[PDB]
Amino acid sequence: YESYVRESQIPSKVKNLRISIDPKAQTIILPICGRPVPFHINSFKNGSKNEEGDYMYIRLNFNSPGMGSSVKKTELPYEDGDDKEFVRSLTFRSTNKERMSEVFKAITELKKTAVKRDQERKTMEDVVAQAQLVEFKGRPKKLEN
Amino acid sequence: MSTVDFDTIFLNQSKAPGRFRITSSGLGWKPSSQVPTKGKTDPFLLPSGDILSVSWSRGYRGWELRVYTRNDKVIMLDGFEQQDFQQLKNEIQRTFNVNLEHKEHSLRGWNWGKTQLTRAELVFNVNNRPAWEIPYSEISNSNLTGRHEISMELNPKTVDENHYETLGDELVEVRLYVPGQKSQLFYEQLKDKADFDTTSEAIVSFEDILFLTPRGRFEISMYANNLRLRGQSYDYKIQNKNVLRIFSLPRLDDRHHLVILQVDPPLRQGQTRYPFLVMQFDRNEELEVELNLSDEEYKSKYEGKLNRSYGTDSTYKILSHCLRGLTERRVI
Repeated sequence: YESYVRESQIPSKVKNLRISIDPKAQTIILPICGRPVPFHINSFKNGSKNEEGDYMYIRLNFNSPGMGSSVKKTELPYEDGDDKEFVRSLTFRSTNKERMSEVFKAITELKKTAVKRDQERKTMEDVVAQAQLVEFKGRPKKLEN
Repeated sequence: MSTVDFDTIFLNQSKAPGRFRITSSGLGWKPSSQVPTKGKTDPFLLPSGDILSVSWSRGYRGWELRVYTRNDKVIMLDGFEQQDFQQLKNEIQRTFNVNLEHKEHSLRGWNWGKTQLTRAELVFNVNNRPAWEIPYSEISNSNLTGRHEISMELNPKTVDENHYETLGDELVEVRLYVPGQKSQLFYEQLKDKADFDTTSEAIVSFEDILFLTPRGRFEISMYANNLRLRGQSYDYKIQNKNVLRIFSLPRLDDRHHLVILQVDPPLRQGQTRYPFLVMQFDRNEELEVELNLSDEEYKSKYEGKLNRSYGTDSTYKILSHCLRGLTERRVI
């Protein structure tokens, strides 16, 4: 999967040095030291929100090997690699509690929509493309109720 | 002497825009006088002799000029337009004899890659491209959290007499997972680079406690005013005032012991709630625990309420005594 191919694809709304979510590209742009780093909802695992004082500390966890997601070995959300290092979690803080709560809700909703679409695909995947039913040109035999 | 100047440039993620200037003596940045920034109005000045290398890359506010200094500091200047690149390249080359490098960043959205400890910054590479970099000066502390897990705490930028107000959401903590038998060597190099000093928090912690309600395993971290339950999927913060009652009840199986907390308001997971937290201990489970308290704070606040050290006694007894001492609730 991919979040963006060109820097132009990144929305102009990103200009705020804050967490910006792109539902169309299923991407969570995170402000890491003035860097607009995109994180695809597929790489994202689960999130935990904790309002500590005036700052809302939200820890966004990501898929990491070792008893991680419930997904079977057949499909892995990352490429196999013993030498690959992973971003396991990022914790952000903000003075604005309401917006930060809305951002967390929107990340959680985006994940639910992604999982639902992947289940719907799988319920249609192994299903072999069947031929089209040919209607009977006369009065068909029927069983009612 | 052609002084080249750029308006609307921001220094190190400053909230206020400033005027950036290139001179034969070095780089200068001054905040624009239109914002009442409780704060020194003094121009930032970087001498020409301190400039090592300069990179150009995409930032939040347009393009970012990242200046590497000989003193292992990174200076970030953001707010440039794409057209400014040709002018900046010619002026930096002419004035400092330094090449302006164009650095393309990974936009794939992958959380896997390779970390690379560069002289002044920690770089995370995704498919041979930098995804993000963290200057060592922004790292406050680093701590091995498991056999393959490295947690870096970042200096929370609040109010310092020498720093411009930052604008946005701030990164506080980064956790990396480094597989292979490798994370200890990675940690040692990073720790030695900036002499990171380990710290200890939480009066007392209890790891791997089995809850029957909510069903799951939780770490219990106790503080002076609050109790934290840390769970793989759910973190809870309970104030000590919200604990109404503590029950310590033996199970009839004569093998497990129940500790039960009544909490008001009841904990929430969505629709139905948890007015009672039910913990399950083995009766043969023994734990030794020293309280993380100074001798002055222990004597003044906790003397006769808590023991300074608990010997190797049953975990549920130590936990019930700690809960009694911190919540001031009677154990039933």
